[PDB]
Amino acid sequence: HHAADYVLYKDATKPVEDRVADLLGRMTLAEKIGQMTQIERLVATPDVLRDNFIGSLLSGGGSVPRKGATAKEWQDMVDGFQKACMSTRLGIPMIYGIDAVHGQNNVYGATIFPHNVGLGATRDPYLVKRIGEATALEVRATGIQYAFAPCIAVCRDPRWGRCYESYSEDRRIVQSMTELIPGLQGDVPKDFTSGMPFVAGKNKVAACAKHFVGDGGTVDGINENNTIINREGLMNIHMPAYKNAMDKGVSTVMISYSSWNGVKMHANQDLVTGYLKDTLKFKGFVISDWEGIDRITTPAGSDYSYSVKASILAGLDMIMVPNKYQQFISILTGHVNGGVIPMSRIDDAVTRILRVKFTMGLFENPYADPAMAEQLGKQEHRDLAREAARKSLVLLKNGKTSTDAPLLPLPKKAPKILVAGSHADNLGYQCGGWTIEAQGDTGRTTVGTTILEAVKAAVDPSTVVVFAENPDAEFVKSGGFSYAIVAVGEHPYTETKGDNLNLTIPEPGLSTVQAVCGGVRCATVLISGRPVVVQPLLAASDALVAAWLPGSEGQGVTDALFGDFGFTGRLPRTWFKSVDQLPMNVGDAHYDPLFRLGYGLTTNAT
Ligand SMILES: *[C@@H]1O[C@H](CO)[C@@H](O)[C@H](O)[C@H]1NC(C)=O
Ligand SMILES: *[C@@H]1O[C@H](CO)[C@@H](O)[C@H](O)[C@H]1NC(C)=O
Ligand SMILES: *[C@@H]1O[C@H](CO)[C@@H](O)[C@H](O)[C@H]1NC(C)=O
Ligand SMILES: OC[C@H]1O[C@@H](O)[C@H](O)[C@@H](O)[C@@H]1O
Repeated sequence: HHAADYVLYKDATKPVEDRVADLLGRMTLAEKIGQMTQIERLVATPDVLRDNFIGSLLSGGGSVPRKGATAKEWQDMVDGFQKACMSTRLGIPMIYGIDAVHGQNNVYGATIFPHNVGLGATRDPYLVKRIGEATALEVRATGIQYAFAPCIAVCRDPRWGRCYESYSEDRRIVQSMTELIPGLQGDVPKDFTSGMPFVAGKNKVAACAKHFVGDGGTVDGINENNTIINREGLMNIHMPAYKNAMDKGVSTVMISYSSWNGVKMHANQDLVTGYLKDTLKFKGFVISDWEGIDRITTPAGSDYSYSVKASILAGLDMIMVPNKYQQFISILTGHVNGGVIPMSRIDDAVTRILRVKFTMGLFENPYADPAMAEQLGKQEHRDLAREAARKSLVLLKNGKTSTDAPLLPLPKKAPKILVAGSHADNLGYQCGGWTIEAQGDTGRTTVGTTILEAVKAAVDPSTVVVFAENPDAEFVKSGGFSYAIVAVGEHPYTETKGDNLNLTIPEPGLSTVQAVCGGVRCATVLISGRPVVVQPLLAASDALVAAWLPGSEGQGVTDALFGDFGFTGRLPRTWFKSVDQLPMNVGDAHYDPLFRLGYGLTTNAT
């Protein structure tokens, strides 16, 4: 279709499948295996990207051009890598991925939304869609086109260090929150075939349903472990939301480190090819987790030749190496050259990769848009996070006895109030994991409003606010306080570091609540990724709020404390009496919760 140097794959007016086929038929083995390779920015250089025809880059947690980098610094970095990729023979653009799992959370100044467990507490799929939308804009602010989200794990045991990344122990709630997908990617058209990939264009991002499948079903919540459940329960609990994701055009699917009845997901042909591809008709690309193929073996990495064979024969399309690309490419090339992996498998992986890239407009808009940089941390997005934080809060107690005056909502005007606790003025703790680093961090790590800052922004000008992180009982009794707001809870974590068999909050936490509430009527705000042992905190407190990990916008907390809005959140998980009960889920036979799934007290706006 027209000039003498015409190349059909480069013609934006042509159908995606025709462009895919046209380009695939021109590629060498090296160019094909390159597409299948995703590398860390930390090992990327212009020569590495060209010489190995690399398909994809990522940032792992904390993998950033520098601390405090601006949106434009990110764009410049991503465009630098893209320029190298576009200078290859075929000029296939790379796709750049990142964990934007509660906003664009590796980036300084990005809006940080509540983590998924709190979003489950909202029962508000449209709010979740709007968070997807805003997160797409903040990702594209940084020049990035691909988010490793949503995590649609169904966490069945809160001892797991990633339980906060699950919207609920109830698969129906997780299913409902797959609205994140069309928020991130755009709505699919009226005619759409379930399982096809979709992204609307340059203001949206490719999504990723992860981690397939049963990541939240592991024994005793041990991260990356074995999920022991018959096929019926796998399909009834862990699988459903993947079909909702197919229906909404999720572009990619990431494979889990976990095993199912002793078989490593990253080696499971029956589930990855037989089920996801052949039965759900998924036509986007399947990506590994980070050194996920390595972890097929014990020790991990002890037979990388086998890792490559097993994973690629199982049906994985793109491998998150993410460092040893030379070894990955060499070993895979060897296997193809020896007939151990057929060309049909290579061509399928590359067809899927290219399909997503052409569908999302990456060949038309390979570079960043500098007018998008100002989307990062935009006040309108912060307003949305603030609404989400407030809606996520679950009020568990509001009065020690049925005849007490209800403590919440608290008055904005009082002569003197106390804000206390390790979590009252600590932005990093209120954001939790996957914020600036994977494990998260402590203190003022990004731009935001702590609980203390939000209190001061909310109260009448005549109200004196005193902060004391860990006051003793006498300080409180002597201070002339009208009431106290005390905030405590878990420290930031993710993955295996978060696995925890006792689920008791660190001290001083309870001891501060006791000292404060002992002296003055108190609202306790518990910051956690999951239910934790809570009877002792309840016994001391007039009121207590499960605030989960509400993110950067602390004013969401005070919005409900001071009665600007009423409490509406409902537990998205069972609150256990003891960890000896676990696992214990709604619908179980011996169900003896401290608070059942769906529990939540309400207030009315002042
Ligand atoms: C589960 O963890 C146990 C305890 O560390 C470990 O020995 C076992 O190999 C793990 N199993 C799987 C499938 O990952
Ligand atoms: C509970 O578990 C974590 C390790 O997972 C540990 O750091 C913490 O000290 C433990 N708490 C108690 C009460 O043993
Ligand atoms: C709030 O308003 C409702 C209905 O409009 C009322 O019936 C309810 O009891 C009120 N709730 C509280 C906690 O006062
Ligand atoms: O950061 C890249 C990846 O790291 C892995 O450890 C996690 O399991 C994934 O959820 C994440 O996308």
